[PDB]
Amino acid sequence: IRIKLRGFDHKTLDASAQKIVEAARRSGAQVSGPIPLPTRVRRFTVIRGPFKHKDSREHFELRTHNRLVDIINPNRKTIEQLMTLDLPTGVEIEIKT
Amino acid sequence: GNKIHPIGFRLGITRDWESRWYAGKKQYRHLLLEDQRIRGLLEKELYSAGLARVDIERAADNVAVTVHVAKPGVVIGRGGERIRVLREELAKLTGKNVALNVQEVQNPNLSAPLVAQRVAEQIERRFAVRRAIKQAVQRVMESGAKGAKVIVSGRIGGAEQARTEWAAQGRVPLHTLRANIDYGFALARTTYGVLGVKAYIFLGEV
Amino acid sequence: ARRRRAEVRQLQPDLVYGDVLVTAFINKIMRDGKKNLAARIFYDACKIIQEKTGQEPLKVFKQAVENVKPRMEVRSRRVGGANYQVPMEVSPRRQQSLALRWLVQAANQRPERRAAVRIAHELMDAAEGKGGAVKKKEDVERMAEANRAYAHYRW
Amino acid sequence: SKKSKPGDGKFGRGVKRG
Amino acid sequence: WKLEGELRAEVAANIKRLMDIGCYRGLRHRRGLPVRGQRTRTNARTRKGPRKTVAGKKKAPRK
Amino acid sequence: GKGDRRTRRGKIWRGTYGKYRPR
Amino acid sequence: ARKALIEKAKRTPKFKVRAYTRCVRCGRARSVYRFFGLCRICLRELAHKGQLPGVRKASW
Amino acid sequence: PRSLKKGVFVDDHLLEKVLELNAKGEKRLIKTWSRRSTIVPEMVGHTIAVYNGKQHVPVYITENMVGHKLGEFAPTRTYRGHG
Amino acid sequence: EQYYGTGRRKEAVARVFLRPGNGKVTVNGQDFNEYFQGLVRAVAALEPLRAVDALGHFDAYITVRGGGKSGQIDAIKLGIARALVQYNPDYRAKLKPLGFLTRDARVVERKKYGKHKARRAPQYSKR
RNA sequence: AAAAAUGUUCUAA
RNA sequence: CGUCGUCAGCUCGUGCCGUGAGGUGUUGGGUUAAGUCCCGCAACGAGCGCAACCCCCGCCGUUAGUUGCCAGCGGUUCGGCCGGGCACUCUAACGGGACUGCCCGCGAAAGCGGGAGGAAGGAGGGGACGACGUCUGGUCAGCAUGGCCCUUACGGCCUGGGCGACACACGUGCUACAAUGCCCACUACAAAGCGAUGCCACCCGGCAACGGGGAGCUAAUCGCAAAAAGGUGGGCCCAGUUCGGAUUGGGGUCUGCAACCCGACCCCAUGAAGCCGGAAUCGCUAGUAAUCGCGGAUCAGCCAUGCCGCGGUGAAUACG
Ligand SMILES: [Mg+2]
Ligand SMILES: [Mg+2]
Ligand SMILES: [Mg+2]
Ligand SMILES: [Mg+2]
Ligand SMILES: [Mg+2]
Ligand SMILES: [Mg+2]
Ligand SMILES: [Mg+2]
Ligand SMILES: [Mg+2]
Ligand SMILES: [Mg+2]
Ligand SMILES: [Mg+2]
Ligand SMILES: [Mg+2]
Ligand SMILES: [Mg+2]
Ligand SMILES: [Mg+2]
Ligand SMILES: [Mg+2]
Ligand SMILES: [Mg+2]
Ligand SMILES: [Mg+2]
Ligand SMILES: [Mg+2]
Ligand SMILES: [Mg+2]
Ligand SMILES: [Mg+2]
Ligand SMILES: [Mg+2]
Ligand SMILES: [Mg+2]
Ligand SMILES: [Mg+2]
Ligand SMILES: [Mg+2]
Ligand SMILES: [Mg+2]
Ligand SMILES: [Mg+2]
Ligand SMILES: [Mg+2]
Ligand SMILES: [Mg+2]
Ligand SMILES: [Mg+2]
Ligand SMILES: [Mg+2]
Ligand SMILES: [Mg+2]
Ligand SMILES: [Mg+2]
Ligand SMILES: [Mg+2]
Ligand SMILES: [Mg+2]
Ligand SMILES: [Mg+2]
Ligand SMILES: [Mg+2]
Ligand SMILES: [Mg+2]
Ligand SMILES: [Mg+2]
Ligand SMILES: [Mg+2]
Ligand SMILES: [Mg+2]
Ligand SMILES: [Mg+2]
Ligand SMILES: [Mg+2]
Ligand SMILES: [Mg+2]
Ligand SMILES: [Mg+2]
Ligand SMILES: [Mg+2]
Ligand SMILES: [Mg+2]
Ligand SMILES: [Mg+2]
Ligand SMILES: [Mg+2]
Ligand SMILES: [Zn+2]
Repeated sequence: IRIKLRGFDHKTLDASAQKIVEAARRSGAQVSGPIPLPTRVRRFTVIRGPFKHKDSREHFELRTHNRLVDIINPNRKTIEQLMTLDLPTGVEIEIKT
Repeated sequence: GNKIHPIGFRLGITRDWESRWYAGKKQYRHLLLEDQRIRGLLEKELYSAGLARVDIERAADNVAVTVHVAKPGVVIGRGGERIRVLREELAKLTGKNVALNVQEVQNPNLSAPLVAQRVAEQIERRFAVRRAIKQAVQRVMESGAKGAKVIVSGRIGGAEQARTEWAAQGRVPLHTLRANIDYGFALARTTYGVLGVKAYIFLGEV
Repeated sequence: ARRRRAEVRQLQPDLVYGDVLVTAFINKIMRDGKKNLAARIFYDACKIIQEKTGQEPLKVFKQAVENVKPRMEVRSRRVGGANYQVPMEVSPRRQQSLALRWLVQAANQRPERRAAVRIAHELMDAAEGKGGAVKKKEDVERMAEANRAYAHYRW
Repeated sequence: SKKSKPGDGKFGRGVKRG
Repeated sequence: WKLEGELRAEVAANIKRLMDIGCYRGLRHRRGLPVRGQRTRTNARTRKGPRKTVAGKKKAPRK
Repeated sequence: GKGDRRTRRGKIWRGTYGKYRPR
Repeated sequence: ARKALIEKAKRTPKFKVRAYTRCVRCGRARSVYRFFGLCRICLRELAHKGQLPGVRKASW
Repeated sequence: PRSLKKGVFVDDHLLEKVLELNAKGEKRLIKTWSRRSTIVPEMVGHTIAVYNGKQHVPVYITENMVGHKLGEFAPTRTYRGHG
Repeated sequence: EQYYGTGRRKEAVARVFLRPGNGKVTVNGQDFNEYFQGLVRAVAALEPLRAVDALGHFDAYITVRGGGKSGQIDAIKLGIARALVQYNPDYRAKLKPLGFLTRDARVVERKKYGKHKARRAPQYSKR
């Protein structure tokens, strides 16, 4: 019984990790605290100017942060309760067995 | 030409994106297109209301556009009946349930995008370009702003020899990240060509 | 440097003879960063210097270095717009450097094919007084004794 | 007397045709 | 395998063949230019030979 | 050398494999 | 040769090989990033506005 | 060269123009834009006007020019030297 | 039983376990002298326990991952140097004046745009 | 206490 | 956007000086990487700059413990593989830590020399950040945009050609001229990234490029993957060579509607110039230069030896 979260903003990811792990801890017991998986960075290097000024670029990255959380003893008073949560917009959740 | 865009410089520190969503490599772009397409509609239609910031929020097949308009009465219409005509016309290209909030503007003379648009308007309306700069920067400071700067470029007065005119009050620490600097741009079309209007408001540090 | 004197790096003593002058030397043998290669070649010549002329290598090394240390050399000066050959005395640090530099250079001049044999042979000759590296040191000292007329131009 | 550079001898216009 | 003098002759007959049909590789063997698509603006000295330097366009004088 | 396609060295350079550098 | 080439790249071609990217913002044929559907310039424009989710001027 | 697991390439519209001619007792002068087409043994003794980007170069076809494309026999740059 | 120290140099991280015995040094299950065969700078990783005469007193069970053999060597030197003073702290004196307690943070300077390398710049010619 | 000549016309934005 | 130049500078409000332009302040002594700071002063303040706030790296803590880790006991086909465990390594968020804080010495002060604790010391290394302005600098071909111009054509579709030409000349590079090297076999140690008409394990065919089968992976799990210089061992013996791998002949493979012009790769053969480069000339002050390999964007493929990054090995020298 597992959940993994994804986001471009770690402040939203790290927050909704705790408010998830806690809610299962509410109707617990056993939850495996949020693990930070390594972040996957997609970089973009761009010529700074619109014309011909090759030796001047500017950088850009895209961080997809990764959190995994495990709930051990289901207790269907969270397999019910979790469905009603408050997850901000910059976050995607995959749930697993 | 040297200076960095002060908002792209503060993303993550003082400034939040105009789009909040994760999406994967396989369909990020397609969301970006709608995003750009959406704003086009609303800057095209809600310019008259004094548009300032289109925040676009996404969860899954339901999108949450949020307009920041100076006079929201020009948006809602006959009691939700203009908002409706576009709360619908948005889904006409959205395809998703396009939930559309309108948010008040705290003080328009503290929204750099607006100051720009208004100076741009005045120079599109044949006023004295030097005057409009010194006036806008005055109005902003009266509004408790801790510093404000405005910049015009192009053929001021239709003068053949293009020029750059600016004026600044208070203080504008562009090299400081903890400085909250609302920066907006407006573009001024005239019979003689185009002029660029840049407005910097120091809202204060954090 | 302009603002301040450069600081002399202290190198790590070598692992066999615990000597920094060995390190400086192995560092001069090294090209393209392949220090493990240059270590081998130096140490390998200590085998050849142990056998040939049975003596303690570290001593045959140190004596050859000392015998190459140049005490004089001309440098250029300017007075007016002159391009002078002013004899000056060599600082102890530079003394050591040029000597290590020339040793290696004379070594790669030598006609033997494998490197450590080239080193070992320029090292024996130079601790005895022959050797391309000693020719170069004496050449330097000769021209300095030559232009002693422009010594009052020293700084 | 057509599109871009080099010029075809008419003012403003070049040798390239469409 | 075939060798020293015979190989040379078969190599020769192939080149000889291409120039006879008048194909592209044949012409590049006639003019002694590259055959495998190399640039000839600035290289090809193996194929072209020593540099036959000629005069260049003159810069204008001031005044 | 690296320009020699017919060696383990030249295949490491052109990033290819073959008889002269298998996998 | 601009607009009729904005259209043509959209059209599905007579052959697979004739497909090519264009910036969807400005029409640029060159320097088009697949992830964004954008040329390297429009990329830098929309980025600095924060209109690009999660994208941030890197530094290290 | 083209993977011989696959065919030997002729545009199929120039080949048709030949076989017909073979049938009815050829030869008409054959013009075409398929420089990429291979010289095929059916072609030998015809003359195919090949396009060089400007003109249709007339090309006679002999048994020894068979492994080739037709474009090999109509060059596209007219050079004639410097001087 | 064991006295541990963590050692890092230049992307190389090493875990040293100091256990007393004859002298057996051992890295990732392979023998020490078998793991650094022919790498003449091997004996540097052991220099710490010469400075405190611990040479044959100990054995050492060591693990390394990251960087290369040399970075792993100066990692080990630091970890054992800390493992040692994590067996008694009086060893710190006479170990610090030989820099054994410090980690050199010399890292591979990143490449900058407009160069070939970190600071090696493209070749100039005015015209 | 100084090796070493020169910079076409109109315009200076 | 380039650039002067991350150079230390550019100004303003009021007061004062001058008929006026303008001056003062911003000069002066000392200091600093810095118009940094101190002291002095008809000036007293203030703004744009410098620094700082942001990011990576260096030490430590907390929070976590799977896909990551294996210290100690239990198994084990001997693979952290299974029991277990999260100590450690790491991973990724939040903190602590350095401030000339302390001691000595100089000094009016700011600071400066040196010392101790300390992972780290004088801004710890690196990045992001670029003043008022300059150059009628660059871009009307990314975009936007005034004015001028075309309208069965200066618009639009198509096939083919060209952008790849070659008496010549310059620039930035790749590979070398060899033995501190080249070659074969065997065996070690990275970091950062990419990967569901994708990465391809592994298995057979083929000298091979490849092909055919064929598991796993929505990826800290599965794959790209082997890093390479290195280390061990053998061969070459100073030769235009077992140095160099250009050129040309032949024979294949793959992507692709299609490789003539004009693709990459593979194998046989061929095996050029080049023996360290005239006048001249470039880069780099430390994990730097040099040398070694790896990855990514673009992308069917690729003319990439280019570019942007990544770690391995690791110097010399700075008197002035
Ligand atoms: Mg360049
Ligand atoms: Mg008009
Ligand atoms: Mg021309
Ligand atoms: Mg003409
Ligand atoms: Mg046309
Ligand atoms: Mg060509
Ligand atoms: Mg004249
Ligand atoms: Mg294409
Ligand atoms: Mg494209
Ligand atoms: Mg490196
Ligand atoms: Mg240049
Ligand atoms: Mg004179
Ligand atoms: Mg004259
Ligand atoms: Mg100045
Ligand atoms: Mg005044
Ligand atoms: Mg007065
Ligand atoms: Mg004044
Ligand atoms: Mg000044
Ligand atoms: Mg001044
Ligand atoms: Mg002044
Ligand atoms: Mg003055
Ligand atoms: Mg400075
Ligand atoms: Mg003063
Ligand atoms: Mg790290
Ligand atoms: Mg813990
Ligand atoms: Mg700054
Ligand atoms: Mg101009
Ligand atoms: Mg345009
Ligand atoms: Mg125009
Ligand atoms: Mg070209
Ligand atoms: Mg030349
Ligand atoms: Mg190149
Ligand atoms: Mg060159
Ligand atoms: Mg690869
Ligand atoms: Mg030969
Ligand atoms: Mg010769
Ligand atoms: Mg040979
Ligand atoms: Mg060879
Ligand atoms: Mg061939
Ligand atoms: Mg082709
Ligand atoms: Mg030779
Ligand atoms: Mg040279
Ligand atoms: Mg420097
Ligand atoms: Mg090399
Ligand atoms: Mg590459
Ligand atoms: Mg590619
Ligand atoms: Mg080519
Ligand atoms: Zn674009």
